[PDB]
Amino acid sequence: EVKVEESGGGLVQPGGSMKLSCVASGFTFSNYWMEWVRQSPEKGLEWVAEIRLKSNNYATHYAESVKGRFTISRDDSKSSVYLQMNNLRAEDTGIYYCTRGGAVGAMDYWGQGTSVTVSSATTTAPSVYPLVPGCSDTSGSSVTLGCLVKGYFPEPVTVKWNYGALSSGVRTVSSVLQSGFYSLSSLVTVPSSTWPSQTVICNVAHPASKVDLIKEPSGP
Amino acid sequence: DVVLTQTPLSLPVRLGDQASISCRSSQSLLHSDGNTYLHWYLQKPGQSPKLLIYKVSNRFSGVPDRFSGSGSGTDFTLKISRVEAEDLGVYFCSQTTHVPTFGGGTKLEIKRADAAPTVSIFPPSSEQLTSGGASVVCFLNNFYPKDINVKWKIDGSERQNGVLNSWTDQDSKDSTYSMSSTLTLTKDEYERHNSYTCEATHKTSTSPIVKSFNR
Ligand SMILES: CO[C@@H]1O[C@H](CO)[C@@H](O)[C@H](O[C@H]2C[C@H](O[C@@H]3O[C@@H](C)[C@H](O)[C@@H](O)[C@H]3O)[C@@H](O)[C@H](C)O2)[C@H]1NC(C)=O
Repeated sequence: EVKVEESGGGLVQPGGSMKLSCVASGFTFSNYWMEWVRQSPEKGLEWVAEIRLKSNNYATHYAESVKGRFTISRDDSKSSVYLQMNNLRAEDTGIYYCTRGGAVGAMDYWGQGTSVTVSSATTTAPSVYPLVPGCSDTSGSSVTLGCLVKGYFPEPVTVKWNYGALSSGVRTVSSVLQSGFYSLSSLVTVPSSTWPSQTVICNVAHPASKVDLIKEPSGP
Repeated sequence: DVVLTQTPLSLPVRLGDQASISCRSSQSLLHSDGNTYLHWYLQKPGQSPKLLIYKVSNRFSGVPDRFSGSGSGTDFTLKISRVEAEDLGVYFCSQTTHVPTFGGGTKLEIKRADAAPTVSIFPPSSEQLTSGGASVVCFLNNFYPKDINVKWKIDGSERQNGVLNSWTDQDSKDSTYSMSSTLTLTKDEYERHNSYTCEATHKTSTSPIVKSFNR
């Protein structure tokens, strides 16, 4: 019932700025300290900052590496907490999580996280091609369809089928960076009857370019 | 800072079995107030980390009694009895006695029964041709172990360059893997040939699983 949701990620240049937001619900927000933790493939999980309570005069504490560049703040009325980031560096690249300072002594509830990429390379929305049967005989769980997502930057890209309604047997390999771009594939398996009679589409989202791409695989 | 080193780095375990993750810190985590703030978290593929154990041994809400933790000086341990599919992911240890720090993480993999792959080959979509390249995809679905080799043959001849292989994380349900091999050619290279074949060799067989199409 406790809910925490961050937003505001994307691609930034060095040394630019960026602000993240976190909205909590399901608990008396004002009674808890709030935290920001980031995860990068170079340094793993790293605590960034914390901001305490009203009675504490909203005392804040930052990790040595972001001290003087990042500012954390809260707004108890709207159950939100923000993270202002300035003079960003490549090292600041990673997924940023908003977490609650639990009464039990640990960060108990985390949000889904929002990704941040600090780079001098620009954003490129993905290209999506259909992976279709390839005209063959039914011998592999009954028909397999997919969406090939190529040439995008930065990461991540999320893929869903039938807007999420279709979630059984969905397979999405991890992205691979080559020639300066990422690409991945997402495939789903469905009964050779429920297709093409029925509609199957893939939903490819790319936060950095704020695009949602909907493609329906037809027999063609 | 306080460094937290976890071992092992990767942990293969059979369903229903027992797994054990350790966490060692560079200094004592005993706080002046007498508590030790060492915690454990589980992060499943795609999901954010979830708290399992707080203050060395207290289980968080909804955390089954299968997860138990202990401590002794600078050494801490997380134990998972009766391991089950849903348990896959990365487990992290963290401390909040001093400036909060986290360990490197331990990926828990489900050691399950071998499963032979199902191969599907998708010729390039005409929609890709104007990009200047063509991608033929060979999808190997629901197999285990993870290791697999895909070979590509263009008109009988083996083609090694232009290939990109990538895997999925282990599936929460049946604990299998899927992987796709993508052969990318220049548009004209693709049209100067007619047979495209990918052969997959997995532990589950001697003879290559072959799939191919002709234009
Ligand atoms: C250096 O001391 C530590 O500073 C960190 C950064 O500001 C804090 O996150 C960290 O606090 C711990 C414990 C805290 O839990 C509350 O306070 C403790 C003292 C109580 O025992 C507990 O019941 C709670 O009221 C928790 O919310 C955070 C995330 O971690 C702090 N260490 C300590 C030991 O206070």
